[PDB]
Amino acid sequence: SRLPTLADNEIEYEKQIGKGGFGLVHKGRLVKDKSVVAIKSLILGDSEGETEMIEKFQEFQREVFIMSNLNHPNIVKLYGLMHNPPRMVMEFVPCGDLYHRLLDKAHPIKWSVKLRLMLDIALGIEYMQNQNPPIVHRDLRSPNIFLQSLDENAPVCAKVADFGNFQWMAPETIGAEEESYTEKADTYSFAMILYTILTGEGPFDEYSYGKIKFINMIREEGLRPTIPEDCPPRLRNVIELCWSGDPKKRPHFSYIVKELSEL
Repeated sequence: SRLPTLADNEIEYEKQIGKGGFGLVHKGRLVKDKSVVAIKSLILGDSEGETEMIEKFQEFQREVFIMSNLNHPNIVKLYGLMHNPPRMVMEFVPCGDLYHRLLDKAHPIKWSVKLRLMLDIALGIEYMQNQNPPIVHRDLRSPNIFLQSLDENAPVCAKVADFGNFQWMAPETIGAEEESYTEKADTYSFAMILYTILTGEGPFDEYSYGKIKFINMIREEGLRPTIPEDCPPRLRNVIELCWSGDPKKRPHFSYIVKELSEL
Protein backbone atom coordinates (compact mmCIF):
# COMPACT_ATOMS: atom_id res chain seq x y z
CA SER A 1 0.00 0.00 0.00
CA ARG A 2 1.05 3.61 0.73
CA LEU A 3 4.84 3.95 0.96
CA PRO A 4 6.16 7.56 0.70
CA THR A 5 9.39 8.47 -1.12
CA LEU A 6 12.20 10.48 0.48
CA ALA A 7 15.07 12.39 -1.16
CA ASP A 8 18.57 13.15 0.19
CA ASN A 9 17.46 16.62 1.37
CA GLU A 10 14.87 14.94 3.64
CA ILE A 11 17.40 12.57 5.27
CA GLU A 12 20.42 13.33 7.48
CA TYR A 13 23.26 10.78 7.61
CA GLU A 14 25.44 9.98 10.65
CA LYS A 15 27.27 6.62 10.98
CA GLN A 16 27.56 3.16 9.41
CA ILE A 17 25.93 0.45 11.56
CA GLY A 18 26.98 -2.61 9.54
CA LYS A 19 26.73 -4.84 6.47
CA GLY A 20 23.44 -6.51 5.50
CA GLY A 21 22.41 -9.23 3.05
CA PHE A 22 22.06 -6.88 0.07
CA GLY A 23 24.02 -3.78 1.16
CA LEU A 24 24.90 -1.41 4.00
CA VAL A 25 23.14 -0.24 7.18
CA HIS A 26 23.29 3.41 8.29
CA LYS A 27 22.24 5.42 11.34
CA GLY A 28 20.43 8.65 10.45
CA ARG A 29 17.69 11.18 11.18
CA LEU A 30 14.68 12.73 9.43
CA VAL A 31 15.10 16.51 9.19
CA LYS A 32 11.30 16.80 8.91
CA ASP A 33 10.43 14.71 11.99
CA LYS A 34 13.82 14.93 13.80
CA SER A 35 13.37 11.21 14.62
CA VAL A 36 16.27 8.73 14.36
CA VAL A 37 16.27 6.16 11.51
CA ALA A 38 18.04 3.03 10.27
CA ILE A 39 18.75 2.98 6.52
CA LYS A 40 19.20 -0.28 4.58
CA SER A 41 20.83 0.12 1.15
CA LEU A 42 20.96 -2.10 -1.94
CA ILE A 43 24.44 -2.61 -3.41
CA LEU A 44 25.00 -4.84 -6.32
CA GLY A 45 27.80 -7.27 -5.51
CA ASP A 46 30.78 -6.70 -7.70
CA SER A 47 30.56 -9.88 -9.78
CA GLU A 48 29.45 -12.30 -7.15
CA GLY A 49 27.64 -14.38 -9.75
CA GLU A 50 25.02 -13.21 -12.26
CA THR A 51 22.21 -14.96 -10.34
CA GLU A 52 23.45 -13.54 -7.01
CA MET A 53 22.74 -9.96 -8.15
CA ILE A 54 19.21 -10.92 -9.26
CA GLU A 55 18.28 -12.49 -5.90
CA LYS A 56 19.78 -9.51 -4.03
CA PHE A 57 17.40 -7.20 -5.91
CA GLN A 58 14.42 -9.54 -5.41
CA GLU A 59 15.09 -9.90 -1.66
CA PHE A 60 15.25 -6.10 -1.31
CA GLN A 61 11.91 -5.82 -3.13
CA ARG A 62 10.36 -8.62 -1.05
CA GLU A 63 11.32 -6.77 2.15
CA VAL A 64 9.82 -3.53 0.78
CA PHE A 65 6.58 -5.33 -0.14
CA ILE A 66 6.21 -7.01 3.28
CA MET A 67 7.10 -3.97 5.44
CA SER A 68 4.94 -1.47 3.50
CA ASN A 69 1.69 -3.13 4.62
CA LEU A 70 2.52 -3.76 8.29
CA ASN A 71 1.46 -1.11 10.81
CA HIS A 72 1.83 -2.22 14.44
CA PRO A 73 3.85 -0.91 17.44
CA ASN A 74 5.55 -4.30 17.99
CA ILE A 75 6.80 -4.44 14.39
CA VAL A 76 9.59 -2.20 13.06
CA LYS A 77 8.10 0.49 10.77
CA LEU A 78 9.18 1.38 7.25
CA TYR A 79 9.00 5.18 6.93
CA GLY A 80 9.92 5.42 3.25
CA LEU A 81 12.05 4.65 0.20
CA MET A 82 14.98 6.30 -1.46
CA HIS A 83 16.37 5.98 -4.94
CA ASN A 84 19.77 7.27 -5.73
CA PRO A 85 20.95 3.98 -4.43
CA PRO A 86 17.80 2.12 -3.48
CA ARG A 87 17.16 2.36 0.20
CA MET A 88 14.72 1.50 2.91
CA VAL A 89 14.15 4.09 5.64
CA MET A 90 13.09 2.29 8.83
CA GLU A 91 12.68 3.39 12.45
CA PHE A 92 15.77 2.98 14.63
CA VAL A 93 15.35 0.79 17.72
CA PRO A 94 17.77 2.08 20.39
CA CYS A 95 18.44 -0.83 22.81
CA GLY A 96 19.96 -3.49 20.51
CA ASP A 97 18.54 -6.97 20.01
CA LEU A 98 17.25 -9.77 22.26
CA TYR A 99 20.06 -12.21 21.40
CA HIS A 100 22.85 -9.91 22.58
CA ARG A 101 20.94 -8.75 25.70
CA LEU A 102 20.43 -12.34 26.90
CA LEU A 103 24.18 -13.04 26.63
CA ASP A 104 24.69 -10.66 29.57
CA LYS A 105 24.42 -13.29 32.26
CA ALA A 106 25.62 -10.98 35.00
CA HIS A 107 22.50 -8.87 34.56
CA PRO A 108 19.46 -11.15 34.23
CA ILE A 109 16.31 -9.49 32.85
CA LYS A 110 13.79 -9.35 35.71
CA TRP A 111 10.62 -11.43 35.52
CA SER A 112 8.19 -8.54 34.88
CA VAL A 113 10.26 -7.37 31.91
CA LYS A 114 10.56 -10.94 30.57
CA LEU A 115 6.72 -11.06 30.50
CA ARG A 116 6.51 -7.71 28.66
CA LEU A 117 8.94 -9.03 26.04
CA MET A 118 6.94 -12.25 25.62
CA LEU A 119 3.63 -10.36 25.25
CA ASP A 120 5.07 -7.68 22.93
CA ILE A 121 6.38 -10.26 20.44
CA ALA A 122 3.16 -12.31 20.66
CA LEU A 123 1.14 -9.17 19.89
CA GLY A 124 3.31 -8.49 16.82
CA ILE A 125 2.92 -12.04 15.49
CA GLU A 126 -0.82 -12.07 16.28
CA TYR A 127 -1.14 -9.02 14.01
CA MET A 128 0.92 -10.71 11.25
CA GLN A 129 -1.30 -13.81 11.28
CA ASN A 130 -4.47 -11.67 11.23
CA GLN A 131 -3.57 -10.13 7.85
CA ASN A 132 -5.10 -11.23 4.53
CA PRO A 133 -3.25 -13.31 3.60
CA PRO A 134 -1.32 -14.03 6.85
CA ILE A 135 2.22 -12.62 6.91
CA VAL A 136 4.98 -15.16 7.61
CA HIS A 137 8.35 -13.93 8.91
CA ARG A 138 10.23 -17.22 8.16
CA ASP A 139 13.33 -16.17 10.16
CA LEU A 140 12.11 -15.69 13.75
CA ARG A 141 14.96 -15.91 16.26
CA SER A 142 16.37 -13.73 19.07
CA PRO A 143 18.74 -11.70 16.83
CA ASN A 144 15.65 -10.48 14.90
CA ILE A 145 13.86 -9.20 18.00
CA PHE A 146 14.79 -5.54 18.49
CA LEU A 147 14.60 -3.94 21.93
CA GLN A 148 12.94 -0.53 22.21
CA SER A 149 13.19 -0.37 26.02
CA LEU A 150 13.81 -2.63 29.02
CA ASP A 151 11.59 -0.50 31.27
CA GLU A 152 8.65 -2.64 32.43
CA ASN A 153 6.41 0.46 32.10
CA ALA A 154 7.41 1.52 28.57
CA PRO A 155 4.67 1.64 25.89
CA VAL A 156 6.74 -0.74 23.70
CA CYS A 157 9.58 -2.99 24.87
CA ALA A 158 10.20 -5.32 21.91
CA LYS A 159 9.71 -5.13 18.13
CA VAL A 160 9.78 -7.83 15.45
CA ALA A 161 12.35 -6.99 12.75
CA ASP A 162 14.40 -8.22 9.75
CA PHE A 163 11.68 -10.25 8.01
CA GLY A 164 13.05 -13.29 6.16
CA ASN A 165 19.72 -21.82 12.43
CA PHE A 166 17.75 -25.10 12.27
CA GLN A 167 17.30 -24.89 16.07
CA TRP A 168 14.74 -22.09 15.51
CA MET A 169 12.95 -23.77 12.58
CA ALA A 170 9.79 -25.93 12.59
CA PRO A 171 10.48 -29.61 11.71
CA GLU A 172 8.34 -29.49 8.53
CA THR A 173 10.50 -26.61 7.17
CA ILE A 174 13.92 -28.27 7.50
CA GLY A 175 15.31 -29.10 4.03
CA ALA A 176 11.83 -28.66 2.57
CA GLU A 177 10.52 -26.83 -0.49
CA GLU A 178 10.08 -23.26 0.80
CA GLU A 179 6.30 -23.12 0.26
CA SER A 180 5.80 -25.55 3.16
CA TYR A 181 6.41 -22.56 5.46
CA THR A 182 2.92 -21.83 6.80
CA GLU A 183 2.17 -19.32 9.58
CA LYS A 184 2.34 -22.28 11.99
CA ALA A 185 6.09 -22.39 11.30
CA ASP A 186 6.39 -18.92 12.89
CA THR A 187 4.39 -20.23 15.86
CA TYR A 188 7.04 -22.93 16.42
CA SER A 189 9.84 -20.34 16.18
CA PHE A 190 7.93 -18.24 18.75
CA ALA A 191 7.97 -21.18 21.21
CA MET A 192 11.78 -21.11 20.95
CA ILE A 193 11.79 -17.33 21.50
CA LEU A 194 9.67 -17.87 24.65
CA TYR A 195 12.14 -20.53 25.75
CA THR A 196 15.19 -18.30 25.24
CA ILE A 197 13.60 -15.40 27.17
CA LEU A 198 12.66 -17.78 30.00
CA THR A 199 16.06 -19.47 30.43
CA GLY A 200 18.44 -16.92 28.89
CA GLU A 201 19.79 -19.92 26.97
CA GLY A 202 20.00 -20.85 23.29
CA PRO A 203 17.36 -23.41 22.25
CA PHE A 204 18.87 -26.93 21.86
CA ASP A 205 22.21 -25.80 23.38
CA GLU A 206 21.84 -28.59 25.96
CA TYR A 207 22.32 -31.16 23.14
CA SER A 208 25.10 -32.05 20.71
CA TYR A 209 24.50 -34.19 17.62
CA GLY A 210 25.73 -34.30 14.03
CA LYS A 211 23.44 -32.29 11.74
CA ILE A 212 21.62 -35.25 10.14
CA LYS A 213 20.99 -36.90 13.53
CA PHE A 214 20.00 -33.54 15.09
CA ILE A 215 17.32 -32.92 12.45
CA ASN A 216 16.05 -36.52 12.70
CA MET A 217 15.75 -36.14 16.49
CA ILE A 218 13.74 -32.90 16.09
CA ARG A 219 11.54 -34.25 13.27
CA GLU A 220 11.06 -37.92 14.11
CA GLU A 221 11.76 -38.20 17.84
CA GLY A 222 10.17 -34.97 19.13
CA LEU A 223 13.44 -33.66 20.59
CA ARG A 224 12.81 -30.29 22.28
CA PRO A 225 14.68 -28.08 24.77
CA THR A 226 14.01 -28.91 28.43
CA ILE A 227 11.57 -26.50 30.10
CA PRO A 228 12.79 -25.80 33.67
CA GLU A 229 10.83 -27.33 36.56
CA ASP A 230 10.12 -23.88 38.11
CA CYS A 231 8.43 -22.56 34.92
CA PRO A 232 4.80 -21.47 35.57
CA PRO A 233 2.36 -24.20 34.37
CA ARG A 234 0.49 -21.83 32.01
CA LEU A 235 3.75 -20.74 30.34
CA ARG A 236 4.93 -24.37 30.04
CA ASN A 237 1.67 -25.30 28.27
CA VAL A 238 1.94 -22.38 25.83
CA ILE A 239 5.54 -23.30 24.96
CA GLU A 240 4.74 -27.03 24.62
CA LEU A 241 1.70 -26.45 22.40
CA CYS A 242 3.54 -23.86 20.28
CA TRP A 243 6.34 -26.33 19.43
CA SER A 244 4.03 -29.28 18.61
CA GLY A 245 5.31 -31.61 15.88
CA ASP A 246 1.86 -31.29 14.30
CA PRO A 247 1.47 -27.69 12.98
CA LYS A 248 -2.33 -27.79 13.44
CA LYS A 249 -1.81 -28.35 17.19
CA ARG A 250 0.06 -25.02 17.46
CA PRO A 251 -2.44 -22.51 18.91
CA HIS A 252 -3.97 -19.40 17.34
CA PHE A 253 -2.33 -16.24 18.74
CA SER A 254 -5.54 -14.98 20.40
CA TYR A 255 -5.11 -17.98 22.74
CA ILE A 256 -1.36 -17.36 23.13
CA VAL A 257 -1.85 -13.67 24.01
CA LYS A 258 -4.66 -14.44 26.52
CA GLU A 259 -2.57 -17.10 28.31
CA LEU A 260 0.56 -14.93 28.50
CA SER A 261 -1.46 -12.00 29.89
CA GLU A 262 -2.58 -14.22 32.79
CA LEU A 263 1.03 -14.88 33.89
